[PDB]
Amino acid sequence: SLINARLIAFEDQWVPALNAPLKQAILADSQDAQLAAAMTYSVLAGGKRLRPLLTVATMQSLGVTFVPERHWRPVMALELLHTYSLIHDDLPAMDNDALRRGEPTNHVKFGAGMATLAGDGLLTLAFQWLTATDLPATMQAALVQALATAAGPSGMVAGQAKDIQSEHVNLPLSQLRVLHKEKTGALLHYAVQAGLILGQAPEAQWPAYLQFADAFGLAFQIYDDILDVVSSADEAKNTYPGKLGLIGANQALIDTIHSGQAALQGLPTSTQRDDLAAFFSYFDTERVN
Amino acid sequence: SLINARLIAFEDQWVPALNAPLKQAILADSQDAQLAAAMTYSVLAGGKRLRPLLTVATMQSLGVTFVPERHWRPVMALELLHTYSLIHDDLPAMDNDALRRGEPTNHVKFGAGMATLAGDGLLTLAFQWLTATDLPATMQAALVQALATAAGPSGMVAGQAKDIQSEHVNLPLSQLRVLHKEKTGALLHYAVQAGLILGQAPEAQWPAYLQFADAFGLAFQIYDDILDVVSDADEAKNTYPGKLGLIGANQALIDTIHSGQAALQGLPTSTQRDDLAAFFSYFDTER
Ligand code: DMA
Ligand code: DMA
Ligand code: DMA
Ligand code: DMA
Ligand SMILES: [Mg+2]
Ligand SMILES: [Mg+2]
Ligand SMILES: [Mg+2]
Ligand SMILES: [Mg+2]
Repeated sequence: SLINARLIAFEDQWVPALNAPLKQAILADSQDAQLAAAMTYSVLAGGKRLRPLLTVATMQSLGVTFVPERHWRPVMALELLHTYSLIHDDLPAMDNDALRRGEPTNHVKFGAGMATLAGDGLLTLAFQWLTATDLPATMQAALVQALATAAGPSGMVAGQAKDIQSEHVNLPLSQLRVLHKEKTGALLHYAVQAGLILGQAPEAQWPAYLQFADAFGLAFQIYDDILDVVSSADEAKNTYPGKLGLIGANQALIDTIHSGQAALQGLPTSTQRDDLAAFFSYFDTERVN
Repeated sequence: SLINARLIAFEDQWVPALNAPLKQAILADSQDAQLAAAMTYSVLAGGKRLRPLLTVATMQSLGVTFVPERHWRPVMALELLHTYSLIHDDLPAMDNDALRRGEPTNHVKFGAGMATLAGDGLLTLAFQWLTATDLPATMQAALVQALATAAGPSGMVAGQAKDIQSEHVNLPLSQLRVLHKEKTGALLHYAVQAGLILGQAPEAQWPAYLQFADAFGLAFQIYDDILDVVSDADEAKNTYPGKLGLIGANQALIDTIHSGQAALQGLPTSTQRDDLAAFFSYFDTER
């Protein structure tokens, strides 16, 4: 399948705009040079910025204008948190990886101690950024509650815990779904949820947007599993192609994409919702072939 | 002695009360039993709870009584974050310690990976707990901003980064002071600031409360340095006894206690003065 021209236009506008203030902001909110450099290193090493892009596309789809002085820190808090999860995931105690985002991993460059602290620093800074701007306190509190719920011991960290415990266990698919929903699903759910909070989405619209979000999070993970096989064994077993075969994984991807599209078709049509729908064109459903 | 009995009586009442809902609360907020066990193990292994005790003492000195439905999760959020910091500090990549709070460290019991996640889980859960009750949103947001500022890369974590970077380095005292204010001062400053927030302290009283908070946090560190040195050469040099000798360190402790007592004198009522002053009795006995 092909990437939608809408999505190309959207990322060309937003990726550089979201990225530009990162280095100055992280440094401004730090009181240690090396810590600042370590946190920034992992954030700037690369990244599709899928999570904050989703937040912005959600906001736009609610007719709400992104204002950098009000919205940039809260939106990019999610990217700080996502980046922290990657630093800790690569650590010697965890996955013990040498490369991340095409660069040496944080601990290889700074030491395992400083890498651990860079992760802790980014996790914490995320909550400072959610509450750093002139947004209503009700909206700030809702963001914090949502992010902590998505990121913590019922969400991303629970998923990471399950991953430790499943390292040499061939999981049934039903159990793998629960793991995925915590480990990767929850921050993608939050990405959209944050846009609903910032855009003050009427309550009646929440189910359709969040069904879209959950479907996007599931498609993301199935595609990541597919990419692990096609692109450049016991943990390969706990993947969609590991459970279902490559064709079966790709059928799951196709079904999930359609399910998310169907969810959004519940809301009134608009060009901005067409932009949001177009995020599914990130997933090439012909990559298996 | 009398003042010491006052502090001990406060702790005997409040520590069991504050601890009681912890196991059930952490479990309710988790979706992995092993993770919950690892988080709960380090929180319940012990701890003087000085940080949430300071919050309670501050709020009640301002005339706001502790209400469990409103206040328990937000107050104990500070203790979850404090506990996270200890777990990560003990890790093989950091201090590589075998015992914490009278028990084997988290990574000895659960492994380094799960201990790292237990710290991450506690840090994140702290922010959920701050915003978990139905306190006014202005208060919730103020607590989150204050805690993240105290705990993050300008506060605690920055203090920890300076500690890594000074492992085999003889720091000048002026640098050591900055390191201390970040590493241990910041969360103790927050302990009192959280009480000002929850107690809706009048704005003119903030300076006296926070001068007290800073003196307490400074004294806490000097006392910790003193006790470490009493109970190789690279370890001891970046401490108060290392810089000033044990006599000078003790003189610094005594002067800092007096400064904190002086700060409290600027509060408008005797009841406020006496409530927080009992915390300096902590230094009058041994651990
Ligand atoms: C499974 C998982 C969470 C992978 C990293 O996420 P990503 O593919 O969005 O990475 P990046 O942030 O590097 O684009
Ligand atoms: C929350 C998080 C960072 C998950 C990454 O999981 P993984 O180790 O399966 O993916 P990757 O190959 O990106 O490390
Ligand atoms: C240097 C430092 C922050 C030590 C632990 O503080 P603490 O003595 O308050 O620990 P506990 O929570 O075990 O009472
Ligand atoms: C924030 C934090 C946990 C600091 C620990 O300092 P330390 O390692 O000197 O104290 P301890 O002797 O309690 O590990
Ligand atoms: Mg990994
Ligand atoms: Mg992993
Ligand atoms: Mg230590
Ligand atoms: Mg240490």
